[PDB]
Amino acid sequence: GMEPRAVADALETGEEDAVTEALRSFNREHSQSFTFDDAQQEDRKRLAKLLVSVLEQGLSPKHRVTWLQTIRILSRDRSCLDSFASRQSLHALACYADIAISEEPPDMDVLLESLKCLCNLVLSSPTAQMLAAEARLVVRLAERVGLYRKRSYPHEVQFFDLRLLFLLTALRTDVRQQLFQELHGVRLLTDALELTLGVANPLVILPAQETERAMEILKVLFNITFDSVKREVDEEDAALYRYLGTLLRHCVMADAAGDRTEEFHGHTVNLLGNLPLKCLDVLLALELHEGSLEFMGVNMDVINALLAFLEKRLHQTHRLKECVAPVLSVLTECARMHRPARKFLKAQVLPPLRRPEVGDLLRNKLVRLMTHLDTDVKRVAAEFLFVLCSESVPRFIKYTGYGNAAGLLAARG
Repeated sequence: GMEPRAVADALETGEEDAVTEALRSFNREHSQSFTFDDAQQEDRKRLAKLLVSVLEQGLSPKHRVTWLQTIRILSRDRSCLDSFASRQSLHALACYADIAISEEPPDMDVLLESLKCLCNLVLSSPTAQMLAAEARLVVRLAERVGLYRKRSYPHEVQFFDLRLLFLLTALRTDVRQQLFQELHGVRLLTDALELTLGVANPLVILPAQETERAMEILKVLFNITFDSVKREVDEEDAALYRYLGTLLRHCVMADAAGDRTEEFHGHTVNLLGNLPLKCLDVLLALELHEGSLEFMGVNMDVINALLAFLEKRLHQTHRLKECVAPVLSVLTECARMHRPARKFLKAQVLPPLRRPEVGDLLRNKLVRLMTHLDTDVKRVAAEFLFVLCSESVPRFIKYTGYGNAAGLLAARG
């Protein structure tokens, strides 16, 4: 086909017409991933060195898309990734992605292809991660995310904008902190989540690509809130998180296209686990439609859905039981906040019957978690049933058996 040597040699040939066709021929074959060959390792490296020197000096406006395409393809290789991880190479991409604090009109295809290059370099090059922080790309990247309602940007550039935001905040502590503290990240991404859901008549089904965007938003929101929320929050912050929690309540009650409904709820529940737990009362504020689950004059659709997610997530896991802790701690706080919730979950999880650990029952799988290797999963499992048991040690011992309940009574002191 179009080998990397022949593309390199075509570049050593000075004619711009053969380099244009040889790049397009290379961009057609190697666009998919199974074209990757360990035999063409060095020939891909020497071609990157040729292209990078053009990029950090300026790409001609004509055929600019095909030049970024070959770099986006070569950026999938960890060997050629170094050559582009330079201060001016990443400044060129940031300018073509329009997030470089330069302009102070957009070709949507050059804009998107640059974003995919930055995502590949930031993903695996710690030098690119450092230089992207230093270039403060998060500033105008968060700004474009806030103008998504005014500026009709395509789905692809919206997805890779949010993915780069995800990669920057996951891989750089400083960028994660300035999105939260200086760039109003929670409030900004909360508005982006609502726009992506079409909320404000509940949301029942989310389209395939609106789900893809919303999951990435939930991932960035998880990053900037995982350790930055004090839970001793302002009255203004408590309203912001209660607003965000209301959006997550819609996600809990909704469905996504494809099989993504499982991943979609997991991201939702993960974010709920980061909220100030007094803001979780929003989960119980859902007013009673008729077409509901009712318990003691309170809507229990939300808590039934979380319970369903717990029972499903409990089945799939074998040794990654950590992914069950977020829904457990959300359901535990509801049972503390609410009395009809404490009583509804007690009937569903620990119904009066007549061997606490043996069995395929939900009560049995939970008691098995009280004897576990992870210290957090074993504590959230016991605390859940303990709260459901009205925090009574004798009743707590009856349902869980004393052998399993000894850890909770000893650790609590």
